[PDB]
Amino acid sequence: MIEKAPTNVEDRDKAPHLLLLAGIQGDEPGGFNATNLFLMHYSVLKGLVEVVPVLNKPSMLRNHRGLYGDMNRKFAALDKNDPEYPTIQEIKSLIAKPSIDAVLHLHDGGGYYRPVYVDAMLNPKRWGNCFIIDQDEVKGAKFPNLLAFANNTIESINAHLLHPIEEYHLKNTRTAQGDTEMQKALTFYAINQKKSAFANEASKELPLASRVFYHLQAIEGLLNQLNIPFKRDFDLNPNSVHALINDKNLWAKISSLPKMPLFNLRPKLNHFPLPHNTKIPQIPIESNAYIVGLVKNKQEVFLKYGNKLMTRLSPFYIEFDPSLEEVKMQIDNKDQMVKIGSVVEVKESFYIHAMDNIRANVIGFSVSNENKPNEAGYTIKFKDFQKRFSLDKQERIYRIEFYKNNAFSGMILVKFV
Ligand SMILES: N[C@H](CCC[C@H](N)C(=O)O)C(=O)O
Ligand SMILES: [Ca+2]
Ligand SMILES: [Zn+2]
Ligand SMILES: [Zn+2]
Ligand SMILES: [Zn+2]
Ligand SMILES: [Zn+2]
Ligand SMILES: [Zn+2]
Ligand SMILES: [Zn+2]
Ligand SMILES: [Zn+2]
Repeated sequence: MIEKAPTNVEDRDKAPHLLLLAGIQGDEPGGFNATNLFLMHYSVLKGLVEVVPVLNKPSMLRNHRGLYGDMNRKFAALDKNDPEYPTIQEIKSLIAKPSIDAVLHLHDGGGYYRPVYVDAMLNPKRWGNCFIIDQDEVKGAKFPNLLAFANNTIESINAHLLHPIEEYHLKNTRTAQGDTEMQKALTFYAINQKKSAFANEASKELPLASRVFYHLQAIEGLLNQLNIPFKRDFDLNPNSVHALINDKNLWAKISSLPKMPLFNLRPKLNHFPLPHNTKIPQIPIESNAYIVGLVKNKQEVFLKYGNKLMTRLSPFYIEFDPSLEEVKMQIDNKDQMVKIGSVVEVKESFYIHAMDNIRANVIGFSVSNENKPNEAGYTIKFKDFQKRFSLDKQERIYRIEFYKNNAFSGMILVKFV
């Protein structure tokens, strides 16, 4: 759970409080790319929006809906030995908090919903491009009139239509009065705790940038009805949405290793160091996005950005000695100290100074065939590199690794501008 709040605490009580959820199935990327882009490029000026950007992370990592069955069918009867029993108990705690007024759950669904039959793709049994409620009202809620909030939200979405077929409509499922599937579902538990709950569906038949465009129009619409004010730093059209999701300024950081670009990496990275006696889900990880992770696949380890594969790691396990903090280096004529885990920019040349009990291996450069080398003490230029060992496709980024006895001591990266 991540909060999105005003930079000054005084404003938190000044507007209502929304709970925003997505990723309860791992194969619905419109939903969790939208929660991600909201977290990165928007600001909430009054009130609060709490976000769980992906509820079932093990499944998002395996591009699979469910893994332990459906998570959106486990809010009623549930055996105490079920594997996700602890996780739904926590989600139930989040919904039931006093300070939460409203809930929005984001989905991607098949076809295009219509309130009457038209053909196989367009009918009341489909889920795509609609906005959803359990009941027309909820006696006891702060905002009890579900039906009106929905209709004004839909009006807003339709003023910005790309093409005529994507038009939005309302869908009421009348949950308390018949169908037993929605009785086991998330929003029905939420109205039983007297909260106003909603769902948005975008059609699985659209390219990713269009699905996200509509998930963002829906959020922008609902926040307007609740009077939670906001600001974004970009123009909302499909071309601009495509350019923020595929942004060349995105990064990820594994354990104590340095920051790496997300896009334009090589497909496979070899002899990549990782800590021993530590199961893969326990290895720390960081990014300027909220949907990044690691997952074990036979012998390799995969780096994921939502459902996109960004590179395959071929690892090797070794103790991580934390003793070494910094290293001395010359860059474009000037001597300086550089901390373990940095990135540095070079126009012409660099040089590494030697150390006690520490060994250094510049990956892509070599001076002999001895397989545990020490390449401290050489003046090195761009033309001295074997370009195939670069970390990127543009052939400008290279690794430097440090060792002591049988232990890994740290990494640094160089970038040729
Ligand atoms: N395709 C979805 C519809 C979303 C239902 C909504 N009430 C929620 O789960 O919050 C499903 O079959 O569950
Ligand atoms: Ca080397
Ligand atoms: Zn921005
Ligand atoms: Zn049992
Ligand atoms: Zn779904
Ligand atoms: Zn219509
Ligand atoms: Zn795209
Ligand atoms: Zn392999
Ligand atoms: Zn020296």
